Amino acid sequence: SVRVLVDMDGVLADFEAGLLRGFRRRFPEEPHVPLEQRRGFLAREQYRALRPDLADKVASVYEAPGFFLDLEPIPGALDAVREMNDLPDTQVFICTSPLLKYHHCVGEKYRWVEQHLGPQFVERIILTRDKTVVLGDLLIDDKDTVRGQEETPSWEHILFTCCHNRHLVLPPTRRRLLSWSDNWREILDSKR
Amino acid sequence: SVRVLVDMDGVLADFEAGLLRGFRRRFPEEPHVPLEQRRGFLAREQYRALRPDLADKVASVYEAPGFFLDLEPIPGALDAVREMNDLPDTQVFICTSPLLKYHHCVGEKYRWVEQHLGPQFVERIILTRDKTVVLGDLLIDDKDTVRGQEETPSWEHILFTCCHNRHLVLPPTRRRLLSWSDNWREILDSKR
Ligand SMILES: [Mg+2]
Ligand SMILES: [Mg+2]
Ligand code: NA
Repeated sequence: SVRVLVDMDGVLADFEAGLLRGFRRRFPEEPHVPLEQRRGFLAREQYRALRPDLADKVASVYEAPGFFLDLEPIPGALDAVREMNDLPDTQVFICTSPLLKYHHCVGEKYRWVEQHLGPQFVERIILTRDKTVVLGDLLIDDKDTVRGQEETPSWEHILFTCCHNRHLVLPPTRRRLLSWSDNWREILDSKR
Repeated sequence: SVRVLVDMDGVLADFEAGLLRGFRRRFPEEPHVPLEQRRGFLAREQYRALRPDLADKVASVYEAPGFFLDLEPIPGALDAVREMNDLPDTQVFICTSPLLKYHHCVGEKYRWVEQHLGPQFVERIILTRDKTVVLGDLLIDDKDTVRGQEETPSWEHILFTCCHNRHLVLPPTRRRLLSWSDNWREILDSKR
């Protein structure tokens, strides 16, 4: 059996697109960061660098009620996770971190899964700020480094390509998924 | 470092006492199950056995807004988890399962931890319906058996005594903690 931990923001749910659209809607006069100029995992810090007052503004978008509930799916993501879940000798968990400002994030993530993937996938959510203490064979995640209390996680991190990580070049000893069309089944097969 | 997974309901937060209190307040005419007569992990099924329509009435208590937020702490629990978190070479996570009816459970659990233990402990929450895929040395949990996709969890389950499990007689292979005034430090030491 192969256990796949599938990240939520940037892999199933399009956080970055949601952030930019909410920022453009609520702060139309201010400078913004086009998606393909994004660099680094923390959008708030790139906005701060653009202009100091933008840090709190962009935070207000992703901390607002409804923000997580209303995110659009990543193309191909929901079909892929459905397909993956239905493979023999495969199990899937959705392994996601809440924001530090958790209040409108935790419940909305559960509802987003319920609505987009259904009740069977709600039961496969793991909410944690430390993914390294979750046992699995693979972690598909857009964060460029996934760190925590286990120095040597059980899983292999598969970087899922996203605007903020596109610029990185992995060494030949590592693998990137370019998108959900980039033959994920072969990565799972390497663990069988 | 020894990593201790600490359950929430029945170990930190007194679910059973809150359930009974809420049931007696909402349904003051109805028969109830005194805590000392509780048997089996799921109160709802004991109520169903008492009279079939009581099952849904008890569920309406623990599904109501505020139910989780308003639980009282288990005696000694908050002090013990504070002391444990500060021990040298010791890691604590709060590892808790949401209800299937998650809506008024997930956010309320985060707020309960924030209020009773503080923001830093909120970062130590792991929400999962499968605790067997969480890495640790020890799981302190009142559920009589803790099962999931790993047939042999990394952790040793320490059964935390609660009204519903007290009469359970276990083989000497399974260890029990009678309360937070029992010798939990020795159990941690047995893994160092
Ligand atoms: Mg992500
Ligand atoms: Mg419990
Ligand atoms: Na399957």
